Amino acid sequence: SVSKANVPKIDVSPLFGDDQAAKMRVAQQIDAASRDTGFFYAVNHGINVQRLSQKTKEFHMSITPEEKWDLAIRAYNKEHQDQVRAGYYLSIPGKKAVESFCYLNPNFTPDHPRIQAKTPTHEVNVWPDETKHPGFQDFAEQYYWDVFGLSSALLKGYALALGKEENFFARHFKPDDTLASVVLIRYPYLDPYPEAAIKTAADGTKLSFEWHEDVSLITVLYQSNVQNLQVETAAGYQDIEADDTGYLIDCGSYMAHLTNNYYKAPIHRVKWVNAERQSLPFFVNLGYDSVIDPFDPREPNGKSDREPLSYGDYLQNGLVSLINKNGQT
Ligand SMILES: CC(C)[C@@H](NC(=O)[C@H](CS)NC(=O)CCC[C@H](N)C(=O)O)C(=O)O
Ligand SMILES: [Fe+3]
Repeated sequence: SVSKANVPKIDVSPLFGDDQAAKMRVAQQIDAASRDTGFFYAVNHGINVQRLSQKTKEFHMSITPEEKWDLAIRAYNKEHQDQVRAGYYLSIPGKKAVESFCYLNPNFTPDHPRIQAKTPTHEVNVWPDETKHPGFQDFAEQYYWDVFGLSSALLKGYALALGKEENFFARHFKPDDTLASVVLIRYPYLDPYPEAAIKTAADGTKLSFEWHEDVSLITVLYQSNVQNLQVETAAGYQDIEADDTGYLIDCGSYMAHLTNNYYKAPIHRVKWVNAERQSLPFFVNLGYDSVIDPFDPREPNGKSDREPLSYGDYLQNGLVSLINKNGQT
């Protein structure tokens, strides 16, 4: 009935080092995975994912409805017109099980020129009361830069895998302007589970989130140990096995655009599973004005006539389109 995706485990630790041949061997594995199912697990990544999951669980399980309204994005609180991305994403008991908290670049302050300029997709993060959530903001901001660092190394692997110099992507991935986001998603156990929160796929599978390509350059995802993701292949959807020690990596549609679809953005979905679990993506977005010139690694001259795409416009459109297609999360 349902087969299992080949998701290789790639030791990415050489990407933090200066052994250039070893980096090329990592890049080959990234190339192979990106041309197959489009997913791999980054292992030996150096991030303390036990603390990540512990601190995230403490937050999800202690925040109150009052705090959720106070932090809610505009979709749940009309008072918060500036919160299109960052803030709390409320569940709706009986209708919607998932809930989450999204935050952006901590360097987006009122001082920041993009905030001053009111450029779309830039927002100042909102946070709960420190005394009610001691150490949470400090943990979350540290994690942002921890996973930023891992992502910068992965981008070197992707650049080398495509035959470019290692900073081809990472040079656009900067702490002062990155539009990257962290989302701390809670998927709850519920008995009874609300039928309204379960979607039925065309092929009959019960889903929590429908098929989509990622709005990102790449996505760097930690999940707890409950299998749920499926990737689409020509022979149908295949189960991605869980690994709560590694990061699940895949290309987003910005990468597919700039590589002339040589590295596709894999289509994937979330199966419905009645289990308490965590889904913690880091979406590797560039700066608002970042443009990468497309190329076609299939051609000798590498030439593409695809239009260079400004990352900010891509992100603003992608996030709205994803809400329209797959629902406000
Ligand atoms: C693990 C993923 C598939 C996760 N889904 C997701 O994160 C889905 C699909 S990639 N992503 C989104 O809704 C986009 C959130 C963007 C964020 N608010 C921002 O402003 O940057 C899940 O578990 O549902
Ligand atoms: Fe996704």
